[PDB]
Amino acid sequence: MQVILLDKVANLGSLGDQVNVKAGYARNFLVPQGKAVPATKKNIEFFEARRAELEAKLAEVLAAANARAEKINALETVTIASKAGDEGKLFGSIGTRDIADAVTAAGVEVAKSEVRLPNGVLRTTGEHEVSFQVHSEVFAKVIVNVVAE
Amino acid sequence: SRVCQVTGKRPVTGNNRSHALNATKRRFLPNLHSHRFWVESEKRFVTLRVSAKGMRVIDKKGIDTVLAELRARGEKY
Amino acid sequence: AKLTKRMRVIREKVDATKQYDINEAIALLKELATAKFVESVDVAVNLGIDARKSDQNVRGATVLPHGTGRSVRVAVFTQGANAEAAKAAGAELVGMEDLADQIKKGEMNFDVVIASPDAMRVVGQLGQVLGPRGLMPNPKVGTVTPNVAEAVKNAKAGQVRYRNDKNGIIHTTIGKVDFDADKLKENLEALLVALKKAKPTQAKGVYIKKVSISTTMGAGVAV
RNA sequence: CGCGGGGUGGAGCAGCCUGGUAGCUCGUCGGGCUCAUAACCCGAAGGUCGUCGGUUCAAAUCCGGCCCCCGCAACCA
RNA sequence: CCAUAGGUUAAUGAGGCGAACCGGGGGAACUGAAACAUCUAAGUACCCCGAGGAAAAGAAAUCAACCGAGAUUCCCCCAG
RNA sequence: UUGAGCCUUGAUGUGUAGGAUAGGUGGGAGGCUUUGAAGUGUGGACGCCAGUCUGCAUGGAGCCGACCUUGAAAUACCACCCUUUAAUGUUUGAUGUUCUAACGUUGACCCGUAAUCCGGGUUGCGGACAGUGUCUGGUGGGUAGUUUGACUGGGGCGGUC
Repeated sequence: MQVILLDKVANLGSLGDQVNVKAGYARNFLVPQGKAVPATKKNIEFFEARRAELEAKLAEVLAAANARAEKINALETVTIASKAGDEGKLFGSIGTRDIADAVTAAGVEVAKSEVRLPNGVLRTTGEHEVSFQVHSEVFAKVIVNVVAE
Repeated sequence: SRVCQVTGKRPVTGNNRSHALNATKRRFLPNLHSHRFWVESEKRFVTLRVSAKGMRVIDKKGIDTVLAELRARGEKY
Repeated sequence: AKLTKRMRVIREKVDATKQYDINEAIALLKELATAKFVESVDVAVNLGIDARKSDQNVRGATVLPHGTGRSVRVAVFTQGANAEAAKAAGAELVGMEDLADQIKKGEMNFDVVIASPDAMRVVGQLGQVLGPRGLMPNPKVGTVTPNVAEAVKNAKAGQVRYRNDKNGIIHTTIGKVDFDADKLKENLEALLVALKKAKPTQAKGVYIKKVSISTTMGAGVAV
């Protein structure tokens, strides 16, 4: 499928250029997010004034700086521990629905945690690393509790 | 029978010619794989047998309409 | 800095990868020449086509509408009192069968040779030394005529010689950096037509595709 | 006959594909080491670089012809 | 679990026998070219699906040649 | 991590003798230059051992040629064009590794089922390849079809249109 680009999704592709993508992937990633669209060749002459010089005017203030010195300097153990017995086996991680859980409900939704692992998912017991959001693009790290008190 | 179940491919008779010209048979036959769909009107990964270039038509018709065409031709899947 | 004071100026002024319209850049080219000596504005065509095959060879001469600004020595082969009239009308030296010996010996100081048809017998065999130099008198351009006092004005009207080099290039002058940019553009137009009129008809690959205009100690731009 | 290579003193092979370029071993003629040879040491003689052209500042080398060798291909009615 | 695989109930149609013709999609062989290689044989046999006294087609995204025509079908012609 | 295709910018050209690092081609006694050149140290590298470069501190307008003499050919300074060579931007590769959405499983367990013939579920293991369907250039004495001139004290070599 030929599509016109709207977002920075290609290293040789630019706003208002035509690229060929498989339709199942275009309908999964590009079209519903307003990042590239079918046809649209008749509208591109306005994209520079309507989008390019609009996004670049926000990128003149957001953030106009490099690196943070708040909430981000530390490393310590957190109140989060892993559920496992004396065989040391986890039997597959339930991740975002168990890692911060305190009630283990069955009639209602268990709230999805916003934490991020450096390895994506947990697999084994012991002293693993986890992180949480401290700003719109910035995450702070901690290690899990193994004393289980 | 190898069926693509959306682009009309079926096992059918025909010629093969390039230059000679010899009576060599072709019998037009496609490639055959399977894909797993999700429709969220039932909690299953729905498996269907398929061939090349069918997903562009499963998008253009919608999966409901593609399974409705199989019933309209009496074709089991 | 490894680059000289004059050279650093033009490295900021042009870059070979960039797009330029020569309808504005031929006026900028007047400012890229940095030689203290007399500079030239030269057209370069990059080849090819084969550099050795004689069937694909391009070698000739042409008249430019504004010339090159270079004053030239022109030789005239004529007999009687018409020799002094041809001198005054444009010839810089007179030819005789004593000068034909210097021509057989390759010793020449002239950019054009003119002949009267009654005197052509002095040089009519000399194609094997005048021809590979672009100097041979030819009736198909009027450098052989009973009216040599007109042909000497056509010789000083501004002519150029061009031949392909083994490297895969051919260079030719289109004027001085003193010229108005529309005189340089009409000389560029004229030269590219003179090379087009010289097309080899059985050659494979590019002939006139890749063209640039450049300057003495300076830099150049693509057409 | 086509295409890419082979042919460089009597016998074998570098050099050619970058124009500044002729070499080496063995034969032959010197000798040397040995009573003496296959080998080993190192000088001298033999130059249409198969064979004929083309072009220049520069081809035995590049682009061709002619005769043989190595190896199988296409370019028509 | 929702479902699916499977199961139960009600209404509806077809199945085979063939005679000859016939529509829809595929389709030889032995010949002949005095071999044989594109071509012929041949859309004939033969196969799957389907049906009526006929079948089928049908209202120009077609012909025509400056004149104009204005669905399909069928016989004598067009034409060896 | 870069073998290759494309991009961009830096760097570069010394057999040897005779003074010299002449890349190639074409110009040229005046031309490079005062916000700039040398040189050898802490410490490195290239190699034809000839010399020379990156970095840095300096010292502070230079300097070459003619004559003499090398070579096809000059020796400042250069338009234009290669060679080699490291990075930059980018696509693509051989490999190592990581994720699992694709793929295999001639693994395991469950359900259909007091049926393991094979479909679905649960799940481990490997992982972007294989398998297949062909496009395409070969090979194929196996397969499928097929060709093989005449005159002749016997065809055989020989004569012959």
